[PDB]
Amino acid sequence: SCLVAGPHQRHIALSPRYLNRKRTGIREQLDAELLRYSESLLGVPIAYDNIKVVGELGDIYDDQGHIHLNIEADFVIFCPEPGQKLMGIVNKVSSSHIGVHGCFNASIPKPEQLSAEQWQTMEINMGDELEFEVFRLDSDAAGVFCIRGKLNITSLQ
Amino acid sequence: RSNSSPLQQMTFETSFQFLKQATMLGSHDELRSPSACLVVGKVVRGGTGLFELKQPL
Amino acid sequence: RITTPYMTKYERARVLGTRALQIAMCAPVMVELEGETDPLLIAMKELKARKIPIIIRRYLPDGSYEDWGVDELIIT
Amino acid sequence: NMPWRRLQGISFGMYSAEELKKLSVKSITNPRYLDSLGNPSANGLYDLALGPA
Repeated sequence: SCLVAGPHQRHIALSPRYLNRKRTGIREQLDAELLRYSESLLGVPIAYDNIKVVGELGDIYDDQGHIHLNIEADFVIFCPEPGQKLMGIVNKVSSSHIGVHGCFNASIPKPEQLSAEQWQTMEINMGDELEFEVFRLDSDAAGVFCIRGKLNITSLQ
Repeated sequence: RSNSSPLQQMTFETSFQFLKQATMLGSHDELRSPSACLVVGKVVRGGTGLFELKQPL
Repeated sequence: RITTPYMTKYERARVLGTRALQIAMCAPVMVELEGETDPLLIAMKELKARKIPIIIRRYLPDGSYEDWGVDELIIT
Repeated sequence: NMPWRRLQGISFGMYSAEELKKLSVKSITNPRYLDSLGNPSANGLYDLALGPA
């Protein structure tokens, strides 16, 4: 189960426009800008910030107008990681690849299946000629985290 | 020479002797003089810069 | 708790400057401005009404500090 | 949006001579630095790995 919770401290610089309305502004752009976008600091899709609080006070720094402060936030995260056998939606069968929950996109480059199974253009048949186009074995351990629309490269061996 | 600021003391005179000294001694600078504060782009530690403002949340 | 109760002129200058730089960045003005376009005039209007939620953090020469409120400070 | 990070202290010491290495993009060997027409001669003082002048 991808269930994850990570308590992390972030640094956020709030504009003086969001003084009376901080909780509104602490999220408007400074936290809602990487909404479930791959994180490299901890390997995290940021689902949503459940709570964003400040321990005490804010430090306006000399000429700068912004108010800098610290945000202790729990990121509820879905972590499919190496060591897991996940599922995948089978929609389109290709030689290049085989493209969960309608939002997690997964990939399967060519030489990642059992080579005992030979393919036909319209649909592919596996060992015992049993057609499987459904949530089934998908074990991803090589993961892209760079491209805007990231990937989830799944395996079955 | 009896001064605790290498960045000062080299903005005055004989800057290369005071740099050689500060270098062979590992001399540390605290960025509290006006000269050391204007060399590294800080706000001087007197007059208007002597306190914080600490906007409360 | 031991420093002077009044607001030094340098503190007034920096507080006005910071409040003005805040007002100019679209901050709410708690002073009911009356047609003036200068953020510094507005900051003075706010300082005269005792509406500035800033905390002057006076530093002593050994690192120890004292946090005063701009409201709890005798403006001359 | 400024860097936000400030300096507390500056110390002057001597570089190891072995850490200056890896602080070096390439070794220069060609004496004549000015090209026939005024451009940078490769491997000279003015080079295109030591930055665009």
